[PDB]
Amino acid sequence: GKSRGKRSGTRYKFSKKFRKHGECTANKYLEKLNYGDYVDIVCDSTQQKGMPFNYYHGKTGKIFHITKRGVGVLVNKRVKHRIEQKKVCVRIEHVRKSRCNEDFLLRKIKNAELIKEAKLKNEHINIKRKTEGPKPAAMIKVPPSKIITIEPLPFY
Amino acid sequence: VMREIKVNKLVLNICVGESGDRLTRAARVLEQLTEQKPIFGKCRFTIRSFGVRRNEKISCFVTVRGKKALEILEKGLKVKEYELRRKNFSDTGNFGFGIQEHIDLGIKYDPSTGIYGMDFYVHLSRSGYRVTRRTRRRSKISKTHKVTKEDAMKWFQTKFDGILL
Amino acid sequence: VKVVKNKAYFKRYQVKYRRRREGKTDYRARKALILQDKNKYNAQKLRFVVRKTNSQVICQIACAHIEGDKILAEAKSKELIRYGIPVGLKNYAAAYATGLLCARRFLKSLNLDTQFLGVEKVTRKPIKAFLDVGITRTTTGNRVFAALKGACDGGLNIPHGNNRFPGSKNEFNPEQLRKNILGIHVAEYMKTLQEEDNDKYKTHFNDYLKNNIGADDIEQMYLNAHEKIRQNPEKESKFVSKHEKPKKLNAKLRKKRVKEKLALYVE
RNA sequence: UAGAGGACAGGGCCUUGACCUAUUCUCAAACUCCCAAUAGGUAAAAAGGGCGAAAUAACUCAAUUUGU
RNA sequence: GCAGAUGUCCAAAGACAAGCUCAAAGAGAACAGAAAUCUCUUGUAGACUAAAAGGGGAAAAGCUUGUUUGAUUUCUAUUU
RNA sequence: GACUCGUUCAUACUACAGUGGAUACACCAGAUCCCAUCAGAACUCUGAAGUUAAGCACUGUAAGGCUUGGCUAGUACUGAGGUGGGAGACCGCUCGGGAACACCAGGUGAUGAGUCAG
Ligand SMILES: [Mg+2]
Ligand SMILES: [Mg+2]
Ligand SMILES: [Mg+2]
Ligand SMILES: [Mg+2]
Ligand SMILES: [Mg+2]
Ligand SMILES: [Mg+2]
Ligand SMILES: [Mg+2]
Repeated sequence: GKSRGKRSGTRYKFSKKFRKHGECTANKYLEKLNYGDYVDIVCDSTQQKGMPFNYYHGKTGKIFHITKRGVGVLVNKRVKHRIEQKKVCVRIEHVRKSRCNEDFLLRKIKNAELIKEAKLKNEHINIKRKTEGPKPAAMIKVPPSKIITIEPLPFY
Repeated sequence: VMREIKVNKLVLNICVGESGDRLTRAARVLEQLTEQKPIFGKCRFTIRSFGVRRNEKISCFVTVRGKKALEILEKGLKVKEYELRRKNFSDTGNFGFGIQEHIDLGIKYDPSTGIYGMDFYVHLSRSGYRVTRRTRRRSKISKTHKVTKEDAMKWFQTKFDGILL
Repeated sequence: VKVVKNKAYFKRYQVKYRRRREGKTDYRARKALILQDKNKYNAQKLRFVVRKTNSQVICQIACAHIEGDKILAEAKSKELIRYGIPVGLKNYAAAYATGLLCARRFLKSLNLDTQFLGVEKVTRKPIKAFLDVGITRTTTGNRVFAALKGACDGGLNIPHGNNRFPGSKNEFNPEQLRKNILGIHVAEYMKTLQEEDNDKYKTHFNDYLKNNIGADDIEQMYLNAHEKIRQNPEKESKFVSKHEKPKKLNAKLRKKRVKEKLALYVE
């Protein structure tokens, strides 16, 4: 008969990596989380309480509830013609502050000063990022002694 | 200097091989000789030929330290008149021997008790052995600090005027 | 004899943490003692650290930060030489006094020593801290519980039960605790050791006789020092190194040490 | 799969197979120190972001400012 | 299709705390030898953890002790 | 010159060796009292005669391991196209991406908060 249990097909996903077994560090318990933060779900198999389901491993969502040792997360999931929002309740060891958002924050903080100066001197500056593009012409100086001639090789 | 060699303990062992009254008599013999309540050994495995059953009391033993140890050792080496084979010394710095009848040590015969024989073992070591047994920051003893097999013989010769076959 | 410490044995080995490898930190008691409610954010959960070296005793207040925790107060036992207590700096009484000193000093830094008087001579909501006992085991009469008492007698609030004080396995008598706080057990030992083994009495308590502290005036010196500690707890306000530390060689140097070794071997 | 080098049985100081130490030919859907190409997920600003003051609370905090 | 398992079992094999460290090997000790009890040295788990197989676990989730009945009454947000 | 509480969790581990003792960390001297055992070994409590022997700190070894770079190598594999080659099994071309063992060489740590002593 078919066997669709809760932890089926988790042999390699839910196992500790090489020479890295053991429970979490003490600094894991000092992380700061607020409502609306972005977060990553990474299952840690050395703690069997608050274990997320197979599918939600490696996904990203937003916080909507905080408790003594648990966190509620809003995660998207695609069901056959639409995307449904799921509310996942996991324990605090399987939660990681998301890093997908840091370029936006650094960009805002950095561009603020540039705008402040530009308006200070009454200027028209562009702050949108720039796609990589074609290159201008240059004059490249090379002595004739440093050029080496190559030709296809015979077969051995 | 202070790397002299002393006696860490002395372990006394008598394996009767059976439960019942004989083991308690042997325990009384140990109590009389050593003035300590002993404890009993339990068989790990099952062997039909020796008739041993799991968790069954088979033997009784005791361990002593200090002034009492150096004189029970003296009685034992007196019974053997200070004669030990070279094979008796392990490659780590210990030794021991045996006795066939417990009467020779000075215990009056008893029509109920019968004959009992025991083993002696010493476990020589130097001072600073506490670091390997303390709970807090237990560590290892360096190699030069250990006692070799030759030293267990030199110590015997000097201390007891013993004779090595 | 097959070898166990093989090359493949070393390749697969996973090492423990440094302070577990050194026998210092528990790491299961630490995290339970530090973690607070995730929805109770911006609350720090101070903890009262007590360590007892060989010939001393230490107390602190820590705060468990992310890059290394922070010490808010400190008190060592040898400071009691200044408050009028000579040798005997491992006692139950020494522990009590060191626990008192840390509390009084900590309150002074925050200008709160006038709103929290503690208790007078031994017979708002206070600041709370939790007791970290390190690696020792907790029997009855363990010296760490004297420090807890000396700090609760100050202005602090350390949550605790009553069955681990001396002689209190199943019933709490305060008089026998008070005896150990004033070092009366030491006094009676000096008494009883004097009658028999009169020379062993002189060998055991050498540094007491030298300082003129007799078995009839022990309690009064601890009583005086308690008042003195309450009166003023503020803190009081390169080396030659005749022996030298060698350095590390480099790849270039190590090659000629082998050249010369082989050259010497050749002859 | 095969030799090499070392310290339990074998008639009376050597078969052989042992045991150990460095090598050697060949393998795995239900083996793994390592590990692609393709295929996935979140983010890229005004019902918002930043900064400074106040007002409400039965929550939180040693804190009628601690914080939220 | 492939190699297998389920219709049970447990007042402890459930709860909490403390102390401790396992398989195996070598060398030693009266009867005692391949296998009985005891001492030491090495030991990253080669043991154990009710039952298939996979994952987890070393001042422990294993061993031994002490105290117990959170295997209790009621409701919500939810995952497969 | 030393200490307590931490971070990184082997450049930090393992084996064998050399050096060190103002204060300090230890080994150490004991068992009346709290407490603990078959056993004051361990645990707990009270001390201050002796010592760097050991723990610990710092170094060494054509050391094992670990760690970074070069190379292996545009090799092995692979996304898109083909009225491409070949009986087949398999293999080139156009537009793209790109390893792993082994071997060689260099290294063997760095750091937060507080405190003591001359
Ligand atoms: Mg899974
Ligand atoms: Mg604990
Ligand atoms: Mg192959
Ligand atoms: Mg495992
Ligand atoms: Mg435990
Ligand atoms: Mg030395
Ligand atoms: Mg090397």
